Amino acid sequence: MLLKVKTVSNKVIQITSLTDDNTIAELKGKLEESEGIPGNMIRLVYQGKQLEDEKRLKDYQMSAGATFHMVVALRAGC
Repeated sequence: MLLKVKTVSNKVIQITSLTDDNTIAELKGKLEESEGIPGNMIRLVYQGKQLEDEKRLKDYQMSAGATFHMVVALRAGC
């Protein structure tokens, strides 16, 4: 339900309303769509674990798990 996502850019966001269909996929998809394009990897680590998209609804049973997003884009910027 409620999860705190923090990117490598020091962007922490605490929300109190998570879905049960995608949960993580919806959050990551909303961030990429908001900026228009994906940063690069857009991968977060849950409890030291990677890949949580498969745990969409499974993540809805948490409602109290810290999330950390990682985005590394050093390809080009001009």
